[PDB]
Amino acid sequence: KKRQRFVDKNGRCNVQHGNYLSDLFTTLVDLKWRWFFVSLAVLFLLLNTAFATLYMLGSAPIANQFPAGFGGAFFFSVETLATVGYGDMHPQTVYAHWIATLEIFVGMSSIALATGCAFIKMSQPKKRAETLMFSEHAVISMRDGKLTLMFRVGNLRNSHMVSAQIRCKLLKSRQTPEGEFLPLDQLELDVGFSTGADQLFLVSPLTICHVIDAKSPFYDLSQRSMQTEQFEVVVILEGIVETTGMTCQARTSYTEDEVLWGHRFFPVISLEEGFFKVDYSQFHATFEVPTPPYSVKEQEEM
Amino acid sequence: KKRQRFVDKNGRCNVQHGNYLSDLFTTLVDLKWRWFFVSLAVLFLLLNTAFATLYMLGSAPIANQFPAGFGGAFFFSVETLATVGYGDMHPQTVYAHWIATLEIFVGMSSIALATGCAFIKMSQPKKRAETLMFSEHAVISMRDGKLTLMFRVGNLRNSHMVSAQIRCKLLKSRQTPEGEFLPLDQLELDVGFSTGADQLFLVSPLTICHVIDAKSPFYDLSQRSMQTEQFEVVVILEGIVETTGMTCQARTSYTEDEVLWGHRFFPVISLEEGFFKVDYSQFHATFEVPTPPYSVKEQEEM
Amino acid sequence: KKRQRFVDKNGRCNVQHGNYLSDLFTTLVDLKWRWFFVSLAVLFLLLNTAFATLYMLGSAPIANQFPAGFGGAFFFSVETLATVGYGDMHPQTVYAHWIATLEIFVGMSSIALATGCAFIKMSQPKKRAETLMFSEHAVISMRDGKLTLMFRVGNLRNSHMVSAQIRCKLLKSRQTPEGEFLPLDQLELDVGFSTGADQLFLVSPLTICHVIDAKSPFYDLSQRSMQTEQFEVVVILEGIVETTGMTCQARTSYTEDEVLWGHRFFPVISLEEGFFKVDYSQFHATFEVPTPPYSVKEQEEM
Amino acid sequence: KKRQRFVDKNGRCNVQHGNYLSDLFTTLVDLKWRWFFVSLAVLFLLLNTAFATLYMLGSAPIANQFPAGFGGAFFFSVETLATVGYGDMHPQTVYAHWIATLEIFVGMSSIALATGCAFIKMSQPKKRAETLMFSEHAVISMRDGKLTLMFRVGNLRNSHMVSAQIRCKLLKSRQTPEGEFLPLDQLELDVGFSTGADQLFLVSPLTICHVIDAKSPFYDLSQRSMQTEQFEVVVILEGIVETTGMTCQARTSYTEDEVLWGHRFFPVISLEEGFFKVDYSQFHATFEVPTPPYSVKEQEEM
Ligand SMILES: CCCCCCCCCO[C@@H]1O[C@H](CO)[C@@H](O)[C@H](O)[C@H]1O
Ligand SMILES: CCCCCCCCCO[C@@H]1O[C@H](CO)[C@@H](O)[C@H](O)[C@H]1O
Ligand SMILES: CCCCCCCCCO[C@@H]1O[C@H](CO)[C@@H](O)[C@H](O)[C@H]1O
Ligand SMILES: CCCCCCCCCO[C@@H]1O[C@H](CO)[C@@H](O)[C@H](O)[C@H]1O
Ligand SMILES: [K+]
Ligand SMILES: [K+]
Ligand SMILES: [K+]
Ligand SMILES: [K+]
Ligand SMILES: [K+]
Ligand SMILES: [K+]
Ligand SMILES: [K+]
Repeated sequence: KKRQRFVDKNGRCNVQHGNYLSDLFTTLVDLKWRWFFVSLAVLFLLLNTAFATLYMLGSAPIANQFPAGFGGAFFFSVETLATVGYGDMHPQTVYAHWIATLEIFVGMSSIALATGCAFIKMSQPKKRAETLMFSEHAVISMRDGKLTLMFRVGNLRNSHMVSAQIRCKLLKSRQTPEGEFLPLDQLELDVGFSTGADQLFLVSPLTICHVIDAKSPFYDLSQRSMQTEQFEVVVILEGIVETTGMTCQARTSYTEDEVLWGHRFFPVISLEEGFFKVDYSQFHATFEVPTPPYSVKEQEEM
Repeated sequence: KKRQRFVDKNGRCNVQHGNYLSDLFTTLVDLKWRWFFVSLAVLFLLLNTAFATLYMLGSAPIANQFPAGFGGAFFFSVETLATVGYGDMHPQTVYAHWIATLEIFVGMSSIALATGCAFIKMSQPKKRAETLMFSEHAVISMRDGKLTLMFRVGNLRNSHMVSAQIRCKLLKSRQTPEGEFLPLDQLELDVGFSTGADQLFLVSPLTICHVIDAKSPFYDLSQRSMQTEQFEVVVILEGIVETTGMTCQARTSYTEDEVLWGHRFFPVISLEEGFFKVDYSQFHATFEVPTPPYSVKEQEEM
Repeated sequence: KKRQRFVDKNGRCNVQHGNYLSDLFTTLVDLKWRWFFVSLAVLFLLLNTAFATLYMLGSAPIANQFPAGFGGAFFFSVETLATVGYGDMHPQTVYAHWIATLEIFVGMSSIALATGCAFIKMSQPKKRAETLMFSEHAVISMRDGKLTLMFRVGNLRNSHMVSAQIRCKLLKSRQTPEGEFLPLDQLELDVGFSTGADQLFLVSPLTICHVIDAKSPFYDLSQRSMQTEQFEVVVILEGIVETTGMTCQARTSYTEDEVLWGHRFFPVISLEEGFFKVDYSQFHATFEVPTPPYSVKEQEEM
Repeated sequence: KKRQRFVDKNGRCNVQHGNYLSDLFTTLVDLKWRWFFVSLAVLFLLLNTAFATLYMLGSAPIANQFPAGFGGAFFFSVETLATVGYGDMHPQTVYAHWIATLEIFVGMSSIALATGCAFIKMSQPKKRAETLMFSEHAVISMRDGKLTLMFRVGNLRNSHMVSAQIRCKLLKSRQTPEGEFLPLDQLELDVGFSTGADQLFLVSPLTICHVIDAKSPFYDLSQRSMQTEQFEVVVILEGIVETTGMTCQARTSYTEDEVLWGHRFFPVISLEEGFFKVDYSQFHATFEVPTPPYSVKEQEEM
């Protein structure tokens, strides 16, 4: 179908490199709460099954063991691991006392670790899918007298984020005049770093602008050349979740075929009574407007 | 009465979008401590009422159940959910042991979650209402030879915040020369991003300055045009609470009618004996000063 | 003695403003560990004394109460508040069960809160007094062909901090040409914001430089004028404690009499065998060097 | 062998300065999990051995003490310190009640502290050794018409970091024209601070570039002078671990002998099917390319 992009529209990078709970850690945290707990419950049962078997290795280790056999050892383990200590059943032998001592340490430890995970889980920002949105396409048309590359960004579910900032990079394979091969060269796309305009007040959707001039990597991009050019505009938006103070990031990408020459976005903001309304049905919509086909370079130099 | 502003003086945005505890989470945390705990107490009682009924489904589930009936099941639940485990009352049947096992897991879980919430609650900065203040009005008058837009900001209750930074945006509906409709266009208002002056040393109140020149959105704003202009200056102040390391933000807004042409603020700082005193009675006060009615543009080009 | 400075050498601001545990919170956290715990121990004893009296209001509330009287009620309270629940002593009446239920809730709550405080306490950076140091004096002399204001900063106890940044403000009372009174006006002192040099690699001590040119507030400062000038250079250094990720700040100040014209710092760095040594005995030391008495302005315009 | 560098290739600074758990704190946290817990287990056993001896100072302090003697006092201590409270063994004397009360307080405290440490331990980023890599050498050759200093950086184990930024400093001993001795003077090496290019999108390896021009400290560095020059390029890369929101830093260094004149890096990126592959075998590899031996200064002025 289409060429292989380096970053998916959802922000996922299609890279592959070559030849302490670090990996499974994020997994646990990533899990939805219901599966997070169902997950802890499983470990709980396993640890209890394990210590229960250890107690059974000794003879009459537990006073008033009920029910007799493995079952009682299991429930005693439960009250021990969680430090409940009803005590009707309790260690009756030195061997049982050592097993209980070890289980008590392991139980506190496990509670400590599980508690840490819960906190981090709680501090995590909601998935991008439900917080930040980018327009499917970007466009290029004249704005305030200059050919401009634009795309839209909006913050749905109020994720109470502050310190919102946006950065844009152009990914393109190229060869330098000296003959250096640069497969995924990254060029800066100025979207406000020199005016402070890249520090966003993102409440309602915004149309991000990259002015195409002599310093822009798109200085010589024309309607025609777009048809044979190969590039990828990568967008990075970062913010901090106020409630937690956690820094989050949302990313998207626009390949050459997802940039529409001679288009303009429809507005999404409208003034009502008591408030301004955001019509999300127009979020991705654009329409054609009179735009010259020439690159800024062809125009400054013709 | 007055037009509909996009941001209230208190920082609240009047926006409305279109068609895991995420929402109720902030609510709980937002609550005052007394209601936070009264809130946890309610859940505690409910969980205990719930497990108490479960125990009652079995026959003589609890040894020495006291009082007989639901009451004893309730108190046993209490000592179980909180992992106290006095044990005088304790599971007497396999059924009761399974219910207790489940309750113990739920109790640890609940303690873990409630503990997480408490921490976040503790890390939260005090409300703006009691930490950062903005002058009710902004003014425009000559300072150091240049027409300047000014407003005041101060930090009351020492919220031990560092990394204090301020940003200002001009919100205004406009139409581009190419005919693009921009309902809530955001233009940058330079208040120090090019000198480092936007990185504030906020101890005593400060008068924030926006120099009106050729690059300012207010380049052609005159006393006369102000009377028919429609805009909103949005102010964003961010800082970090030292004690907790949490990043916070305070916002305010100034509509065209809240900007006074030809005014100057009264001073609030005074040198005493041993310290400098801040007279907050003059915080919002301004007085008229000789100021030309022309815009900077009319003056540079007349 | 000397005039009243706005910021003490130790970073303390001498300001006074006018007419939920927020205040006492920092106090507790500020406390040294030994007093933090001795402080929690006191609350523990008080809470236990309180619940002990409540139990005593009922008759024979506790089974096997030992010792008889208040003492037994106190120890039972202890095992209850901390959720130990030995259970030899346990609620014997409905009244005692309600008191115990309330105490159990309060105990979990207290443990939760105390645990939160401990975490924050642990995340706090060590006091400036033992982490960041500033030279007692600043100096002004020629460096690389330009009159420069300099002072020294060093990081003692490796506080594992990253993202170290420095900012400098000139505090001075002045009157604008238009007649505006500005008691504590803050002017920016460029120390690297336009080269990235304000982002410090602070391992060994550094000499911070402010080049005095036409854009500097000190453009017309001469040896003579220094004798009658009144100002205060406020220095703000911020960093993040790597281990905890907490942002901290150290501040100092230099009044006009603490700035030495025609001086240069002695070096503190020396190359040994296997490492570079820092001689802190030379940290504050400076010596006189041939320096013209004229301000940069008198020199550019003479 | 080789001269003494100020920063090792692994980021370690070879500095030595002159004449509350702060030091041992990082140690504990630094420890691998297995040793972290084995470490807590030791304290646990010691505290229990200690309280066990205290109980033994009294006569028949514990009911149903089992086993008789120190052993029973030890196990009772265990159930007390961890707040399990089986209660079969329990305080029988006022003396034992006071010791238990003290142990209970110490146990909660210890659990609180250990829990805090665990959280911080969990929030720590994985060691650089397994997260960020720098090329062994840097090179200098022509790129896009300009003599450029380059080195490579890559992020191995996806440490989910955002807000990635890079800074570069030139460390060199020098003497100012005025005769000031500067042993370890730090000069800024521009690697994108004026284009936003220092804010990296680090997924696949990147070649960092420092353009050598009139403002560069290397303006007069030639192939010949490199042979007798003495300097050290220090590289600082900072990022935030998304999962935890913790800011981390990786550093490296390049002495004059580790900078290869007239070299170029081999590419590491290759386009496969479904993804872009990173060949880490070429990471450190460079080859010679036609490069003039003259410094930029000799060339601009010849
Ligand atoms: C007394 C019981 C208290 C239970 C409290 C449960 C809080 C669960 C919080 O979940 C988190 O909410 C965030 C939004 O706030 C999401 O961004 C995040 O992804 C999600 O994991
Ligand atoms: C042993 C018992 C210890 C109890 C400690 C209770 C600490 C409660 C802290 O509350 C928080 O204080 C912050 C200011 O410090 C406010 O900004 C924040 O809004 C508020 O929620
Ligand atoms: C199993 C018991 C574990 C006990 C752990 C106690 C850790 C105490 C940490 O104190 C903190 O250390 C920081 C430096 O690391 C200081 O900057 C900070 O001011 C100080 O409050
Ligand atoms: C119910 C039991 C749950 C146990 C959870 C154990 C989590 C251990 C996390 O360790 C941390 O992982 C980070 C990467 O995620 C590393 O960067 C860090 O160095 C390492 O210390
Ligand atoms: K118990
Ligand atoms: K018990
Ligand atoms: K606990
Ligand atoms: K942070
Ligand atoms: K944090
Ligand atoms: K317990
Ligand atoms: K218990």
